[PDB]
Amino acid sequence: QRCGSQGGGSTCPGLRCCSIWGWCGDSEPYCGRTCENKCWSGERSDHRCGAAVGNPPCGQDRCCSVHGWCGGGNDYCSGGNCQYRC
Repeated sequence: QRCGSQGGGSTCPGLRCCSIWGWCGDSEPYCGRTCENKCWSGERSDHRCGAAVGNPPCGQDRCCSVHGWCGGGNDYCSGGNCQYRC
């Protein structure tokens, strides 16, 4: 859906990346070089995520677990184990 500067200012459902064209998605054109907000380059240096730290993004192929950390794999990215960017 629409987001960011071109899209009306919304944040994406599931905290996905917003591209510079104002659309949400989860691959390179949204999250990498042409990303506007909630980008892969925006993961905290402490790897924390979730509402206590303001729902920051996780990096490439990393998801935010229900425990509150970004990581790769089933532990972080699978159904029940993952809160956002799954």
